[PDB]
Amino acid sequence: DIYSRLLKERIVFLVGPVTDESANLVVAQLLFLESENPDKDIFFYINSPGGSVTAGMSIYDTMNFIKPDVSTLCLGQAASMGAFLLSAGEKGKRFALPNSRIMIHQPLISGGQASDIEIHARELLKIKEKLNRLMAKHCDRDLADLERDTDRDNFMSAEEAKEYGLIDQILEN
Amino acid sequence: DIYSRLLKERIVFLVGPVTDESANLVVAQLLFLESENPDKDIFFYINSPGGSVTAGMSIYDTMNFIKPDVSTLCLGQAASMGAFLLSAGEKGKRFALPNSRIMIHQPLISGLGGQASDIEIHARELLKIKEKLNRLMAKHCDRDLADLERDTDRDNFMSAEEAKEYGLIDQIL
Amino acid sequence: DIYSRLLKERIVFLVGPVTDESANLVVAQLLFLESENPDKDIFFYINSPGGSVTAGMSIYDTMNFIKPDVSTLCLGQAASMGAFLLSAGEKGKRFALPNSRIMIHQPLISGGQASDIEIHARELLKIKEKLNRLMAKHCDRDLADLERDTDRDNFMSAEEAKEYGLIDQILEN
Amino acid sequence: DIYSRLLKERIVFLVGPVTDESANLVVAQLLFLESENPDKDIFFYINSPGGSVTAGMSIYDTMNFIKPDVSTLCLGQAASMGAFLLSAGEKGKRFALPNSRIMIHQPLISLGGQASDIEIHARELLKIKEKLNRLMAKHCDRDLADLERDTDRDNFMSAEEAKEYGLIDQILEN
Amino acid sequence: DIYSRLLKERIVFLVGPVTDESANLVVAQLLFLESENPDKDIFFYINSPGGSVTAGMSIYDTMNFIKPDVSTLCLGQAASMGAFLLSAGEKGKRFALPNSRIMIHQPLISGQASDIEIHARELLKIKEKLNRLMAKHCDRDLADLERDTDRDNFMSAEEAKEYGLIDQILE
Amino acid sequence: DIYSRLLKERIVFLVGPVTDESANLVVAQLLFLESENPDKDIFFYINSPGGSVTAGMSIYDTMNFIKPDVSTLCLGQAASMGAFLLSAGEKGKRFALPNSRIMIHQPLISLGGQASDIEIHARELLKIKEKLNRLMAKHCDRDLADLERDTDRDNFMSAEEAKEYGLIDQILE
Amino acid sequence: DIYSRLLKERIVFLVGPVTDESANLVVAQLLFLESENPDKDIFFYINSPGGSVTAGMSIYDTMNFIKPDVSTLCLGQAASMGAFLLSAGEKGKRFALPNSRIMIHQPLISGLGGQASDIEIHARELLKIKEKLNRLMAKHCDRDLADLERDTDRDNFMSAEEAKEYGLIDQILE
Amino acid sequence: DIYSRLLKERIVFLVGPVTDESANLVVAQLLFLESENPDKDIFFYINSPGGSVTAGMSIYDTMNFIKPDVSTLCLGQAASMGAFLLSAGEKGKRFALPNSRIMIHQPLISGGGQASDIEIHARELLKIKEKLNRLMAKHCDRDLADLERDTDRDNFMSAEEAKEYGLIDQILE
Amino acid sequence: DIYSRLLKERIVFLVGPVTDESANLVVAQLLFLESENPDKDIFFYINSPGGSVTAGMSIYDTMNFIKPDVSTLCLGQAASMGAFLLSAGEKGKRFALPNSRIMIHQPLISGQASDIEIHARELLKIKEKLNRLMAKHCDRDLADLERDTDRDNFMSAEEAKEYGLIDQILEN
Amino acid sequence: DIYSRLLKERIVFLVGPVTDESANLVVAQLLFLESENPDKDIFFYINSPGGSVTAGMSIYDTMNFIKPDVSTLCLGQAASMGAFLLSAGEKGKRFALPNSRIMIHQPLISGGQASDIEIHARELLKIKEKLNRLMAKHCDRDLADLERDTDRDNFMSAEEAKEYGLIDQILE
Amino acid sequence: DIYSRLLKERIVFLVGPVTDESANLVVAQLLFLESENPDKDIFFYINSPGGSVTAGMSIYDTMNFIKPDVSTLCLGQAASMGAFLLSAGEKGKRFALPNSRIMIHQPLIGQASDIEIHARELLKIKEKLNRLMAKHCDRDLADLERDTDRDNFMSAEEAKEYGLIDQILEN
Amino acid sequence: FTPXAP
Amino acid sequence: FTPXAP
Amino acid sequence: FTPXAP
Amino acid sequence: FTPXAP
Amino acid sequence: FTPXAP
Amino acid sequence: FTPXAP
Amino acid sequence: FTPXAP
Amino acid sequence: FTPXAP
Amino acid sequence: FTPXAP
Ligand SMILES: *C(=O)CCCCCCC
Ligand SMILES: *C(=O)CCCCCCC
Ligand SMILES: *C(=O)CCCCCCC
Ligand SMILES: *C(=O)CCCCCCC
Ligand SMILES: *C(=O)CCCCCCC
Ligand SMILES: *C(=O)CCCCCCC
Ligand SMILES: *C(=O)CCCCCCC
Ligand SMILES: *C(=O)CCCCCCC
Ligand SMILES: *C(=O)CCCCCCC
Repeated sequence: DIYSRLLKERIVFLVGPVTDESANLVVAQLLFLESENPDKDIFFYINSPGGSVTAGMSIYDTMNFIKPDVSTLCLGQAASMGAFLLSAGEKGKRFALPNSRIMIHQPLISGGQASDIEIHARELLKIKEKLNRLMAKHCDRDLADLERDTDRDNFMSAEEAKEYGLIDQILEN
Repeated sequence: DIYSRLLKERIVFLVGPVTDESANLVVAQLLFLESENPDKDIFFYINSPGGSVTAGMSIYDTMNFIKPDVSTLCLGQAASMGAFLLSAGEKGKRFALPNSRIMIHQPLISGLGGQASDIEIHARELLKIKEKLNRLMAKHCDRDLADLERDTDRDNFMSAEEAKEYGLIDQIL
Repeated sequence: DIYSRLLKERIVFLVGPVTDESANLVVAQLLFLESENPDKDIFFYINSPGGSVTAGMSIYDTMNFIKPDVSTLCLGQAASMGAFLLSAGEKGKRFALPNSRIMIHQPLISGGQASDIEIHARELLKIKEKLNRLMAKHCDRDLADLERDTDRDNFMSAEEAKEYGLIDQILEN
Repeated sequence: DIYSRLLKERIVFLVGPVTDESANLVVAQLLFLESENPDKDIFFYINSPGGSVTAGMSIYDTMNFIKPDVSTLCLGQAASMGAFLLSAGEKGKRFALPNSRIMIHQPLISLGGQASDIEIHARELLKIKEKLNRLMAKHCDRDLADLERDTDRDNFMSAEEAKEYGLIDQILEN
Repeated sequence: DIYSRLLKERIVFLVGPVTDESANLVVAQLLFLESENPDKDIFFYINSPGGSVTAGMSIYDTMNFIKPDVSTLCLGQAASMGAFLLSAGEKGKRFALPNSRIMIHQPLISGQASDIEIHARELLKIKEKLNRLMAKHCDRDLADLERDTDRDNFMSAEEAKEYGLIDQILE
Repeated sequence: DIYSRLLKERIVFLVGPVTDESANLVVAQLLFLESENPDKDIFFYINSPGGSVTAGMSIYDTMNFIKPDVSTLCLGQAASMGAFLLSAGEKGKRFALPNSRIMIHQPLISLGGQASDIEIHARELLKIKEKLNRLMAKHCDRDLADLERDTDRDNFMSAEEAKEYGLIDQILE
Repeated sequence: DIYSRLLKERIVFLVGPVTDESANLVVAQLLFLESENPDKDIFFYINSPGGSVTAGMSIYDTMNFIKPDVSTLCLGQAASMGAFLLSAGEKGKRFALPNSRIMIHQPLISGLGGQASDIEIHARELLKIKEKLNRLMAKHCDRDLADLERDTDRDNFMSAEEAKEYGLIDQILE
Repeated sequence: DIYSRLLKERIVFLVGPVTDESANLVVAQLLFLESENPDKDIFFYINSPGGSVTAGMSIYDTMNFIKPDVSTLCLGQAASMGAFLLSAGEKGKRFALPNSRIMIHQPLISGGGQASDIEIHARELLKIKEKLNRLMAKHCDRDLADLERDTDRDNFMSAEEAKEYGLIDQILE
Repeated sequence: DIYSRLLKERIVFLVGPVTDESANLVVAQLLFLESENPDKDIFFYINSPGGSVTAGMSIYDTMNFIKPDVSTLCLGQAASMGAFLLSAGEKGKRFALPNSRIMIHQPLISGQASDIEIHARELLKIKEKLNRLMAKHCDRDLADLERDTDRDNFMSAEEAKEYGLIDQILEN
Repeated sequence: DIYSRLLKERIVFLVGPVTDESANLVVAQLLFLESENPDKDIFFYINSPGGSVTAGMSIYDTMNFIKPDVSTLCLGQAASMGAFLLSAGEKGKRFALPNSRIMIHQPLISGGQASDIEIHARELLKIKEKLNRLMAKHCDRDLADLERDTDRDNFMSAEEAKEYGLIDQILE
Repeated sequence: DIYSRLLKERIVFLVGPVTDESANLVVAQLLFLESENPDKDIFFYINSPGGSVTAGMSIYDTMNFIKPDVSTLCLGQAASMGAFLLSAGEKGKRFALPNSRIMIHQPLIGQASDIEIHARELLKIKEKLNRLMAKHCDRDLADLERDTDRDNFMSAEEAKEYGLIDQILEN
Repeated sequence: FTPXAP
Repeated sequence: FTPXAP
Repeated sequence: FTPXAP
Repeated sequence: FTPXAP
Repeated sequence: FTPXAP
Repeated sequence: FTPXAP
Repeated sequence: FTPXAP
Repeated sequence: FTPXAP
Repeated sequence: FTPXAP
């Protein structure tokens, strides 16, 4: 196919929601390209509304484990875990297209006994704090910045994202 | 019309789930029976699987506010808020029939929630409801708070004899 | 019936959600009770989770228009529009039972064109500010307090509601 | 019941949607109150999100035909046909409670089949739209152009904005 | 009751759809009001979107059978069978309110070719009966009503008076 | 009520489908009117789309057993079993209003299990078909072959066609 | 697969309902077989409960247009449009298997629609389809048009012997 | 693949219900195997619950038409039309496995309109019932009356009962 | 598949509803066939109940833009947009099979009064456009097509040729 | 097959709704064609009713980023984001077929707290403002013009789209 | 593919429900493996919750008909007809993995005449299944009538004591 | 409905 | 509605 | 709602 | 609820 | 189905 | 469909 | 199933 | 679509 | 997307 020809050039796509299946598909391509050449950069193109935090963490840990720099690029949108993975690119190599959209927010879901609800509520808050801390690192900001700015849905243009620290450059016409 | 002949004898029934509707019907009868005679006992017959925590609390507060002693009697079963109201009768005047059933447990939810902040808020409210119910029922039973925390962790089914030992009723008719 | 006969003692109930039917039934009883005697207090008993803003406003304006003082008492719970109506009682005559619950929050919703969504969003934000302003009046607090404290679901015990300025007295056994 | 005892004082309620069945109940009561006394005012209390145009016209025309002045009062809300009937009270006797809400807008629908049939129904809807704008302009003493402009989308009004617009005459205060 | 007091003044209402049930209640009141006095007029107030043609025909035949003149008045709307019944009032005594709506149209529907022909043939007969009778009401021809009900025909009170379906508009 | 005053003039209605419920309501009224006066005619007004053949037979056998003549009149329509009952009136006393409609057709259902059971019910359906065609041929003074032909499919008739057919006697201006 | 190997022997199948899809699939194979040899017969095996009149009519016209004789064979059943197409084979080359059944009937619709004018229109088209099929199938069977008018009035089930007696096929294979 | 490998040894399967698809696939393989070698027996393995009568009849007539003897063998089960096709094998070469099950019954429908149409289809079903009994009597070398008695309701047979009945010849090892 | 072999004889099929999806396949085949030889006719076999107006228009404009004559043939039926496309074939090269049927009709369908009016106008523009174009295809007066498409209009092959909608019925 | 044969001549299709995958297929072909020759024009054929704004923006940014001119052509229809992408072609190289239809309109939607509804309403208006401004540049008109003319559904003939500035030339 | 490579080693899988479709796939592979070599064992791996009795009987009769010994092995579970087929392996060659689960039970599922017929047919299946499995387990029939009365869950070791498998494969 | 029923 | 109905 | 309606 | 409501 | 088809 | 289409 | 089928 | 696209 | 990715 053509997508095979894009992988030939070290381009990996994440299009649509991040699920266990799509996440593991990205992981397989990352490991594969590093197998083919551990010394050339990889280009991770992201147009995603988000999805499973767990699946995204699987992509994240793979991006950081392999030797090659993983450049990230947003086309269309990078929202929630998609924005998370975008900000996780190699610093200096995180890009967005001019009319791309970035959105970040605290975790949201849509249980049983009071003990169980407390357990899952506490787990969700750990996820919230972990995601805020990692993204504070990505953006070179104070953790209080991300706590404040992800409280509700935070929509950003590419320039607002460049200024926030989530990407580095905006690709231009 | 049979139910009014029993109300004239100061018998009030709670049959079925504790809802805002059934709860307020009991409150009106409690207020009615007090106005007719603030000096004679009221007899609150309970055959209920439980229901709304708040709706039951409106019954509870009325039972404690009025001048008459509210005697409680369990027939069939008294579960969750049904058991709570049974244990809330005047001490010395909480009764059960020989094959009645009592069950107590911590609160539970059918669903829930959207954002991590919101789920955190409702987790706390539900844990507050849990601790309140254990504290109050520890007083009703003349038992330690630690006992009730242990004994509502999961569904706790009791015979009339197990309920009398526990402090939840006074005698079996 | 018996709700009849509590109405004979100038007690009006609001049980369950606030709807156009619940409201105009309450408004009618208020007009009737004022007709029977415009100079004796009326007692508005509230056990409600909330409902329609416009229907609650119809009770509210009726409570303020009639000559008799409208005392409010919360039994079970008064949440959202129900808590708004509770706070609207004559100051000094707003009551709660010991295990009552109060909850307040900003407006909530369960549009087509962007122009139409813009319009309905203004109407929703106008409603939010109006409700926050009026309750700041009811509670003798700053608008910023109500703005801060209705941001998410805010559950209050009877003692917290009295501190807040939302009720005047907790009734005791 | 209590609603019966409100009818003894010449108050008629419209609560909830305007339907053929709610409309004719109101119409009958208006004829009844006129039958009991053609010379005393009638008091039309409105809390409605709107409803059927034709059912609303049936109430409207009765208000205008009978001898008694029909005073109108908004509590809660008067939207779409509810606001129309609100504005239709005897001028000087249209009231709203302080936190009442008014909304007016052009007709809405949710259509059928052949292009001929759709042109017929669109043309009828525009006639309905134009009639409602003309009549509302008269009730408010404004230009048709105002109501054409101001009903293009949902127009929510506080009680003071409705008095400014000409839809009511006075806000009833605490 | 309010409706009993209106019936005492010889007012009969048809509000909402024309069904066998709503039709027979009107038919019962017509026979009753004639029973109470065969020499006073009856006043038929109509606010209806239409309904069953057969059910409406039972009202129509009853209106034409009894001695009292049945005046018709449209408030709100009289559409389809409701308009048919409106035009059937005593000529000179068919009224509409200023903002009333009248609508007339040909019949509407929502097996074997033989069975399909039969029901098509019956539907066209019903269409022709309704067009003819209403032409008689309006003092126009069958061809007129065939043209003017071919698709939905919405009419104001003045258009309905001009068409011959009502006589007068009440101030 | 209104239907009460019509019954005292010995008018009985069948409005809507012929069901066990509507049929026995007709049968009860027929017996009652004969009870009050076994010598005055009864007037059976019919506006019905048809219905259960068995329920129709209970009305029919009642009409033929009681002492009074049961006149029938069609207003609106008499279709299927409704047309059967219309034709079943006392001969000389079966009427229709000018724009009444009569419809007659062979039986219809909406089978089955084993071929033996289908054979049994097919045979039972044809006996019902022939019984109704034979009986109606007598009502109309026609040959069974006439009714077999003319109920083969739906046969819609004006009042004038029904009188010409023998199904009614005379049309009321 | 096996069906292509059957196509090499100039056998075309119609199995199941006659649809625009199955019809054009058959039509393509008829045109293909004519292209490969315009002078050898084609063998049309039919096991179908019927289906669309226009889709069947598309197959019918292709059978009559091409040069090769189209022999037809019924196995299982040929009902409605399936029976029509069976009867449409070259006279002398229309076959049935011994326990095959043929069924013929007038057109029928699932379920009708719009205004009375439109229903008149579709009834009229339906009766035209009904008459054309009776006329054509009488010609296929060498019978009076009146016979087919009577015999398709309702579902007419035929054994293979009965179909040969009727004129719809020529020969039962043993 | 594997089912294609059984076909080279002249094995044809009927697995599952008898429908127009499975039937002509079986017919196609029968015609195919005959073309390849019209002189070797064909082995028709049947594990089927029954199904369409006309579809089964096309298989049957194909079995009788082609030159090869068609042996039938039951594995799993042969019920209704499946049993019909099993018994239709070449006499002397109809087999079943030791724990195979055979069932025969009269025709059955799951779930019409006018009495004329119902009668026609009932008549058609009874013709099918009679055809099926006669052919199966010939297959089993029995009197028609035996099969009429024995297909009246569901008739389950062991492999031994099936050979004793005449429906198979031979139970394998 | 055999359908490719029909394409080598320059046969393009439209079977079933006219959709964006079926339409663009027809459009693509027409462009390919012009690419293969812009001077040889194309034969468009149509068996369709109609469908999307815009999708049919994309086929239509492609028939008119490419150099080769596009002959059309109706087998089974050509109704609505299918009859429109049939009538759009090269004049003199529009054919029908003897028992095919043709049907033509005005446009059909399945907010705020302003929104309904906008869509009512667009629907009437489409109606008038289709009536004018069909008048050009059939060499008739616009008044004919306005009257003749008011409701569903079923035509036999002989009637379609008489109307100007096709040129010739294939007899063999 | 045929669609890849069209790709050899640097033709890219968008048929049907604009979704993340129909968009990323187009983006992949655009990057591929630039890779094959960064100096020849690309021809983007659009028959689409609209779809995801973000999905369309990815195509849009790709069209503007790559070196080759992207010519656009509307066949059948180009509505909403389909009209957006059509107008985004290289100026001078935006075409439509004669009976093509263009439609433009403001964004529309089919939720939680008032704070949350405010955030999403504001974002919807920014998207509305961004689309109007970008399309105003494509047409050499003003943002205020596009706000007036997208307020409700705006259907345009090919001839109206050229007058408006969304296409340059009608092919006949 | 991977399952093809396992068949080359004379391994056939039965995973999931026993249906007419899966049963005939196993039967075909059994016939194929014997034709490839009638003198080497076949290894039948079972992870199944059960299913159709007649479809399982189809596999069973094939296991007993072909010349090669059919070894059976339970991994995951062998329940209902799956347990029947497990117990049906060549004796001395029926295996289970350490944490497999075995379950055995009675069969489980108109006019009264028809219901009697099917009740009688179901009872025959119950008695045959008990008799055959008693033979497979070298136990007395009364044990199986007692022990399949309700769902009987067995560890690999309880299954080995029961006579249902021969060896548990160690680690 | 008289005359004649009743 | 009088005058004149009634 | 008096004064003044009624 | 007296005293004091009522 | 030969003889004779084919 | 030849002659003549094609 | 051989012998004998096949 | 050539000339001119392409 | 080059320069620079790749
Ligand atoms: C026919 O004219 C019968 C009238 C009946 C009148 C009884 C009163 C309801
Ligand atoms: C028209 O003005 C009719 C009035 C009816 C009055 C009677 C009230 C019950
Ligand atoms: C406005 O003040 C109306 C009051 C009406 C009172 C009557 C009570 C039923
Ligand atoms: C609070 O104590 C209210 C008591 C109400 C008494 C009235 C009896 C129906
Ligand atoms: C009738 O005997 C037809 C036989 C066809 C044989 C071809 C096999 C693929
Ligand atoms: C009309 O006669 C067309 C015939 C096509 C022949 C070639 C089929 C692949
Ligand atoms: C009965 O023994 C069948 C044997 C079939 C062998 C062929 C395997 C592909
Ligand atoms: C416009 O004329 C495009 C033509 C493309 C031809 C390529 C053939 C597949
Ligand atoms: C950015 O310009 C990347 C382009 C990749 C081209 C490779 C084609 C598969």
